[PDB]
Amino acid sequence: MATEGGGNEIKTQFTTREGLYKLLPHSEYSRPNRVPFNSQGSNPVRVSFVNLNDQSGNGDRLCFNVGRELYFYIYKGVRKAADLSKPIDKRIYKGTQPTCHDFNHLTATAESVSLLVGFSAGQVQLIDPIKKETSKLFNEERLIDKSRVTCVKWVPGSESLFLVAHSSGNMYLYNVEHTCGTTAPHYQLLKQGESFAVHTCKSKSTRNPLLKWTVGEGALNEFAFSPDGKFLACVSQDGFLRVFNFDSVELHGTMKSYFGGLLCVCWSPDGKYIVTGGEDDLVTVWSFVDCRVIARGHGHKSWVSVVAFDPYTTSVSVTYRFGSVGQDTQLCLWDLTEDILFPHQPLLGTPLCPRMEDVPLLEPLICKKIAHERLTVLIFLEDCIVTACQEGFICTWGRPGKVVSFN
Amino acid sequence: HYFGLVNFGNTCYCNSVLQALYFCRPFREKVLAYSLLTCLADLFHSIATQVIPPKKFITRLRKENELFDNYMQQDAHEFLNYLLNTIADILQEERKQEPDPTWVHEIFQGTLTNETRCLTCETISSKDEDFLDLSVDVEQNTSITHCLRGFSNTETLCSEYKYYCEECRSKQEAHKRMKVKKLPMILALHLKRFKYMDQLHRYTKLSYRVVFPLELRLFNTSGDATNPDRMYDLVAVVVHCGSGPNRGHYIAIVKSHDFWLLFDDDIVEKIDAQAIEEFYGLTSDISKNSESGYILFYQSRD
Amino acid sequence: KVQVSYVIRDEVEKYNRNGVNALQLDPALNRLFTAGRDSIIRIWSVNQHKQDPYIASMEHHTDWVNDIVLCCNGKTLISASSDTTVKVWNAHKGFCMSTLRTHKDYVKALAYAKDKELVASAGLDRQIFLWDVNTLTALTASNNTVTTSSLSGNKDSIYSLAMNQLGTIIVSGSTEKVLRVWDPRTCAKLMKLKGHTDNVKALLLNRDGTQCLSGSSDGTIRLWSLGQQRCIATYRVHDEGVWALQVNDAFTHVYSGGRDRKIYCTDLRNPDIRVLICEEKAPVLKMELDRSADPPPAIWVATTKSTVNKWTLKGIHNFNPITPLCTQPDQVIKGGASIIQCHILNDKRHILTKDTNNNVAYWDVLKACKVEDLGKVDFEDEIKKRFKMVYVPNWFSVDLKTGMLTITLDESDCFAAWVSAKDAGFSSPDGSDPKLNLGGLLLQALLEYWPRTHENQKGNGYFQVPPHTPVIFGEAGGRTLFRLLCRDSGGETESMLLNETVPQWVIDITVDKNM
Repeated sequence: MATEGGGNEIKTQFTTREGLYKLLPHSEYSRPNRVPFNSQGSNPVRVSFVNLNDQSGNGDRLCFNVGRELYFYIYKGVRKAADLSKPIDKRIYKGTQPTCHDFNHLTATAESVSLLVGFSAGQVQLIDPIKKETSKLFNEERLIDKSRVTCVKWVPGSESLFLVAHSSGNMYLYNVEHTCGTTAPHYQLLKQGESFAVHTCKSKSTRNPLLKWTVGEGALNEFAFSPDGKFLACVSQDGFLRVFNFDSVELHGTMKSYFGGLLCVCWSPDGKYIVTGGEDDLVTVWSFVDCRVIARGHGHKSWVSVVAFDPYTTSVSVTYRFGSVGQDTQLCLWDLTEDILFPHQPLLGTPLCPRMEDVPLLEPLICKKIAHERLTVLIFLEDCIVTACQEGFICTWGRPGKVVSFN
Repeated sequence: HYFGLVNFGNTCYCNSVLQALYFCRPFREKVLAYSLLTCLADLFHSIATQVIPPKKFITRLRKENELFDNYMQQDAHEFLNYLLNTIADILQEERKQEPDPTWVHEIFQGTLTNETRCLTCETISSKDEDFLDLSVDVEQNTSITHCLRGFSNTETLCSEYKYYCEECRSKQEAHKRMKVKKLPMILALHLKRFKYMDQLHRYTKLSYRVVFPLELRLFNTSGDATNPDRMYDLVAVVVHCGSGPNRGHYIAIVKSHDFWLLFDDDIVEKIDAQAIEEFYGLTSDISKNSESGYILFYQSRD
Repeated sequence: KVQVSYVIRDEVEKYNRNGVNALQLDPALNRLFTAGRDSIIRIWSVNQHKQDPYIASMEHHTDWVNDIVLCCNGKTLISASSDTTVKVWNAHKGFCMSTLRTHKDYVKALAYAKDKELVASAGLDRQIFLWDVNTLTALTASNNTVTTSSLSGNKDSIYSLAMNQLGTIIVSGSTEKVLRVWDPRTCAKLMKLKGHTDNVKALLLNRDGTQCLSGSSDGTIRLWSLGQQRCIATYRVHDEGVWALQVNDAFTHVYSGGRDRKIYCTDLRNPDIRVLICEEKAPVLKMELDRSADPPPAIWVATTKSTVNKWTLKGIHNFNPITPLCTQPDQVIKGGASIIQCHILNDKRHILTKDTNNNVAYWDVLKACKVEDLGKVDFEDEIKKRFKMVYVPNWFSVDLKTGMLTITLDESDCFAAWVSAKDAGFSSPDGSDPKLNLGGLLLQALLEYWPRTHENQKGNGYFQVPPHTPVIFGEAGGRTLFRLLCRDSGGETESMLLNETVPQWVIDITVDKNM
C-alpha cells in the first residue's frame, strides 16, 4: 500500500557599513540545464573574466569549467544574465578535464581573445573562443610534467610568456610561439637557494619550457603576481608562502603556517600586503616591506579556498578590505585598519611563524553560508562580488547602490 | 612484495586498527620488546620476521571479551579503546608482581581539564581527566580542527540553573569548558560518525565531509597546558565504507618513510598522499559509499 | 510557590555587611552613596571634618545592589539589583518610591545621561530598558503605569552599560565579547565593535559620544572611534581582568582597576608613563573620581571588602611601575564583617556562625537572635562542644548572600518539626509540655502585630522575635513580592498588602490555627 513521508539554508544578503549587499539570482550563471554538478571531489569549478575593450558597452565576458565542460558567455553583471541556452562557445573534454584557466587581458578584442586552459593531466591548451579557430596544446605529450596543473597565468604585460604550476611542486615558463620538445627536455641549473631551484632549458633552438622553477615540498597550490608585476607570491602544501622577485629570480621573503599548508594567496591592490588561506582554517596577513606577519583571521569552520582584496572598498585613514571563501561554504569579509597595520604609532622556526598570542587575531565583519557546496571562486568587481561553489553556480551579489542605474 | 591480514567474517575492525597500530613507530618498538598482549606480540613478531591470518587473535579475543563474540559487525573504536587498556592493566599487573604510569600511558595517554568559572568571582576551578582516545563530534563541511574547538565549547550556567560560587557566596553565572592540558605522544582522534539518532530507536552513520590535514597543532590548549604546541604528523587513518554501524567495511591508510599505503582486506596498494582526499566525506551525501575517515592517528614531531 | 524569609540583624546595620558594588557622589552635598552586596544603599559624608560619616540607610532590595545612578541634582537615585528589580529612590529623604519589575534576571548595570534625565537598566536577561527619570518620579498609585522602551541586539547576558552625557550614544558590554551601540532616541542599532576576547565589565563615553573606553576581563582597556567604527588603541596595564574605569574631564587619562588589585592612572596618549596609584586589599569592583577639581584630587574605590577607601592623587605628575603613589588611604568608611559560614545544630534551632574576622557566634533561629559572641575560637571544635544527642527534622533553610543571616521558610518542610515544650526551653506552672511546632510557632511571632491574627490574643505566647526583624514574602526562584518590618504589620496600607500577599498556608496557622 501507501507509505508516509517521515521528516539548513544559504543566505542571500549581508550588510556591512557600506550598506546591504544582495545576491541577485537573475544574474546567475551555470550549465544551461541548471542541474547541480555532482561535486565528485575531482577538481574545482573556476571563473575567469575579461573585457574586450567594451566595444558595445557589453564587453565583459565570462568563462567557467564544470568537470568535462567549459563555457564562454557574455557577462551582464547585475543585469539579467545572458541567455544560458545560447553560449558563445562550449567544449567537452572527454579525456583529462580542465582545472584552471586565464585570459590574456592585453591581446583582447571583439574578434580575438587568447585564453589558456590547464588540465588534470598536465596539459595546457590555448583557445580563442570567439572565432573557435586556433589551438596549441602545450605539454600535450606529458613529457615536461605528468602531474595536474594547479595555476596558470599569463605574465603581466607579456603577450607570449605565461606561467603554469603543477602538483609536483614545480612551475614552468612557456612562450606561445616556441614549440615543445619531442622528448623530455633537459635543463641545467640557473639559481639555487634554501628550498628552491630554477633550472633553464638546455636547447640549441627555441623550445617552450623556457625554464623550470622548483618550489619546496609538495604541490604548488597557487601563485600570484604582484599588481606591479615585479614579484611572485607562491603558496605550497609544505605551508610556506615564498615570495620571489620575478625578474631577478630571487627570494624576497618567507612565511610558515601555524600548521597545515597553504592553499591560496593574493596581493593588496597597492601590492603592500599579502593574505593567505590554509589548512588551519585561518587567513594570515603579511607585510611585504617588513617581511612579517601582522594579523591572523579565524572565522572559518573548514579550510580556506580563495582569498581576495576588494579594490573598490579600500583606501585620511588607511583601510583595506579583503574577502575569503572556504570549504565550509561560507563567505567572510575582513577589514585591515590602522590599529592592526600600525600598532606602534602615536594617537621548526617560530619567529617567522609568530606565536598565536603575539600576532593579533581578527574577526570577520560578516561570515555567511552562501552555498551548498564548498566554495572555489571569489572575485571583486566594480558593481558586484562574484562567488562560486563546486556544484557550478556562479553567483553575482549587487554592491550597495550598484543594483539599479538612472541617468 | 607486501604484507596484509585476512578477513574471517567481519574482522576488518581488527584488521584496520591492527595495521594502524603497527605503523605507530613508538608502539611497534615497545609491542615486540616484550593474554591478549601474548597474541599481539605473537602477530607483531610474525610481521617483522617476514597475508597472515590473525587467528590467535580472533577467537582469543572472542572468548575473553564476550561483546566481540558475535559474527555481527564491530565498531572499530570499541576495539581500539578496549585493546589499548587491556594491555595497560596487564603492564600494571606485571608491575604489581614486582598507581604508576605504564608504557602504554607514556604513548597514547593525555590529560584534559574541566574548568568552571564564576563570571563574577572570575575565579576558576579545574577537574582533570586522563584519556587515550579523544572522541570528537562531527558536522557537515568542517575540519577536525573546527570539530576539536566544539569539544572545547563553553556551556553556560545561568538563569534558573545558575552556579553557587564558594567565593561569591551566592548564585552567579558561570562557564564550564573542556581543554587539553597534557598532549599525548600519539593523539588518536575518533570521529563520532555513528550516532544514536533516536527517531527510529536506532543508530545511523554520518557521511559528512570532515577534512583533516597531514600536519597538526591544537588550538584547544589549557593555558596551564604543559606542551601546547606539539606539532603532529598524520601517521595513519582508519577509513570506513558502507552505510550503517553494522554493514561496514574498515580499511587502513598508512605512512612508513616516504610511501603511503592502503590495506583493504588482504590486498595492499601503494598510493600517494594526494589520494587521502577521497576519505574526507560526502557533501551531496547520497548516504552511499561514504568511503570515510573514522580514527585518525597523529604522532608528535619531537 | 510563595516563601517566607526573614533577617537576623541589628535594627540599623550602619556598615556595609558585604562588599560594595557601585558608587555615586553628589558634589553639592559632599555625600557618597554606596550600594552594597548586603542589599543596602547607604549615604555617607565626605567632609573629613566629620568623625561619623554615616547619614542614612536606604533599605528595600532583597539581593545585591549591583549599580546606582544619582540624578536630578541628587534629588533622585536609581538602583539595580540581583533581586531583579530597578528601584527609584528619593536620595534626600532616603526612601524608596517605586519598584520597576520589567527585568527577568539580575539587573546588572545602569547608565545615565544628565542632559535628558535618562537612564537605562540592563542585565542577565540580555535586555536593556530606557527610562525617563522624570516620569518615574511622578509615578503615583493612580497614574502608576509607565510605558516601556527596549533595545534589540544582545545575544548574551549584559554586565556593563554606558551612555554619553548628551543622551545620543549607549553602549552595552557583555559576555558576548562584543560592544553594541545604539541611538537612545530612535533605538536604531548603530554599530558593533568587535575586539575584546572576554566579558566586558567597564564602559565609558566622552561627552560627544565619539569615543569610548572599555575595560575587559581579557585584561585590556580599549579606546574606540565611533566615527571610524573601529578600535584606535589597546592598553595592557593589568595582569588580570579589568572590571572598573574612570576618566578625567578631557578624556585623556584613564584610571583603571579590577581583579589585579593594582590601580593605575594611564595617559591614553602616553601609556609608558602610568602611575601605579595603589595596590588595594581586595579586587576592585568600581571607582568614582572626585570631580570638584581639574586634576582630579581624589578617587573613591569599592571592593569585595565592606570597607570603602578614598585615595588622593596629589603627586601624580612627578611620580611595570612597582612603586605606589599612595600606600595608605586618605579617608576610610569602615565595613562590618560578613557571615561566611553556618552550621545548623542537631536541634534545628541553634545556628553557629563564622564571620570574615573569624568571629564565631551562637544564634537562636526560632527567637531570631544572637546569643553569644565566642571570638577567635575554632569553629569545627565548637561544633562538637555544642553537640546534643537528638534528632529534629529540617524545617528552614539559611543563606548568606547578603553576608547577613537570612532564614527562609518554604511551605514543604516548614512544619515538619514538632518539639516538646520542656526541652524546647518553655516552662509552665502546669508542666503542660505539649509537642509544639517550631515553624508554626515562628510564623505567628513574625505576624505578631498583624490585626488579622488578634475574644477576651497577640502572638504565639512562648516568644517574640525582635520588632525590627524584616519579613519577606518572596517566590520560589522568583520576584520579591512584599516586604516589611515585624512591628509595621499593624499599619493600614500594610494589612491590605498582607491580605493579598500572605499565602493560604500561613493564613492556616496564623489566622485559622489549623496545623
